[PDB]
Amino acid sequence: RTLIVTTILEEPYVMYRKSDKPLYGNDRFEGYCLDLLKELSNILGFLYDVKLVPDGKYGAQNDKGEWNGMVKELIDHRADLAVAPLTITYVREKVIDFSKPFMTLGISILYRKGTPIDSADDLAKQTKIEYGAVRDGSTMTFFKKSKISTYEKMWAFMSSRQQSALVKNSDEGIQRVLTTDYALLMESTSIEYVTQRNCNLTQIGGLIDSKGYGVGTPIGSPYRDKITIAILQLQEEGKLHMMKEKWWRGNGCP
Amino acid sequence: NRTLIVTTILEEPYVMYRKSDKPLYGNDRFEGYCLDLLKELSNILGFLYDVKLVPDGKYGAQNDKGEWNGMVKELIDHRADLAVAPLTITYVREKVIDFSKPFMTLGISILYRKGTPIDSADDLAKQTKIEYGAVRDGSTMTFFKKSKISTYEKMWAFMSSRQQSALVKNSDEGIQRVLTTDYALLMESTSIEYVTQRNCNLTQIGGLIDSKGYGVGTPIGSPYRDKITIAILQLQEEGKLHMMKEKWWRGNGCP
Ligand SMILES: N[C@@H](Cc1cc(Cl)c([N+](=O)[O-])cc1CCC(=O)O)C(=O)O
Ligand SMILES: N[C@@H](Cc1cc(Cl)c([N+](=O)[O-])cc1CCC(=O)O)C(=O)O
Ligand SMILES: [Cl-]
Repeated sequence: RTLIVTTILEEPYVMYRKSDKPLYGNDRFEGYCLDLLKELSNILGFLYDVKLVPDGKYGAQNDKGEWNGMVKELIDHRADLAVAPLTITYVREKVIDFSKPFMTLGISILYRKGTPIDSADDLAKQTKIEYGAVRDGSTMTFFKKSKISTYEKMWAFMSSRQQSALVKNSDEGIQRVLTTDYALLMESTSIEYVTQRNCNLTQIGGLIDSKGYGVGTPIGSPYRDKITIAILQLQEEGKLHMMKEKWWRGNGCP
Repeated sequence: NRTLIVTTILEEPYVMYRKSDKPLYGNDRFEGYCLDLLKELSNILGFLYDVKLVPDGKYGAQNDKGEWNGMVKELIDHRADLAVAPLTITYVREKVIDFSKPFMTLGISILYRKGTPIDSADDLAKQTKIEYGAVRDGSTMTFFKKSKISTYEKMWAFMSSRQQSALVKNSDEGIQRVLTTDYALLMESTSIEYVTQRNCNLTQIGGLIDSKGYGVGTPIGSPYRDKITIAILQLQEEGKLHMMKEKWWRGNGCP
């Protein structure tokens, strides 16, 4: 009856706690998602064991059909819940049962300060500034699948030259923005996070799409609806808003 | 394939009587954002449907005895297969019906006249000269009624005083009350956008007080809920929902 929770290291949602001594079990971790999981477990009355997804991926398909990451963990019933910044997409929703979103966001642009660039359109209609995304997350998958003129055009640039405009993780993307003439396409809530800790960076433009993070469960899970209900309540009570502010504060930038 | 019964409610610009010089029949009677959404869903999922106005003309709330009414009750009692309307996904409602994921996201905000120094809910809550309220026994009102958040608790107490006279019968009345008197209406943000496109002396004050969505309602256990959620997710990603909103919201301009 103790639930297995699959998740992934991603600041500030899930991080190894800083410690002078070895930590064990759930105490090894901290972050927004750990806080959310505590609230959920209290409300619904379950125990849980947090387990990092072994392959270190969120979840995508390969050339012919097979899934990986936390999405596959759910499909195989190697996990009961996935509590991470896991984007609710229709392709994923076809293979797992997502709760309703605990956070809403969209793709936006991370870039250095001091430029005239103001929108995705600006990037798309030029080639002097490089731009790209982290591989195999919902962000790359968005551009790859898009039939929307500008984003289709952006994908062609991004996917060209054996995908040299893409990066392996957000941290590398961030360093690339800091060091070179490069703009990173990134989920807005992570842009918010980073820009309040590094005053040299800023968001460019608004959100190019709209979507949410949801708790994942296997198709047919009896916990999904209960989790949705708890989330809706936590949102209404202002507790999700408080949780976000707790983890996003950072040092602060103008 | 059995034709689905879709309960809904007249609410501009989601669901409206179409303008015709001759009598209209069946689904052709109505138009609006929700009709377009419904047409997309039926094409994608391959179902036929009959649109039926909710007889009691209510969204869905509980009386003193916990009893539901409105489209919520229609779903619980299996008198409709789907509810396609600007129906707010709340935890209280989600307990008794099965909501699809939201086809539109929004929050409570403030509708008020341009030109005032008022900038937030907090500004309203700490004073008593400017009247403020919500649609009586509506979902926005219910948020305040139930809130344990200090500022919103304070607003509800003010709102609820004088046998709920700061509450208005409906949105239309609230709008006219904003236009005629010194009154601010707590209203769902997507409706504020609609109104301010057409009433150039009015504006939204401050940001969203909360965060929520409108979803398609289905009875608990419905086979259609997850299929619809999947269809909505896809329409959203494809940008079709945004186009649909643009279509119905765009006004003639404020020069
Ligand atoms: N939400 C993504 C996973 C993800 C989450 C976060 Cl929180 C960040 N990030 O902190 O910049 C990055 C990514 C992966 C790049 C992406 O797709 O945005 C998914 O569901 O695949
Ligand atoms: N979303 C509300 C129904 C509703 C929808 C709209 Cl679209 C408007 N409106 O145009 O101002 C009003 C209302 C009811 C007043 C309210 O709850 O604010 C519910 O789910 O009960
Ligand atoms: Cl759902």
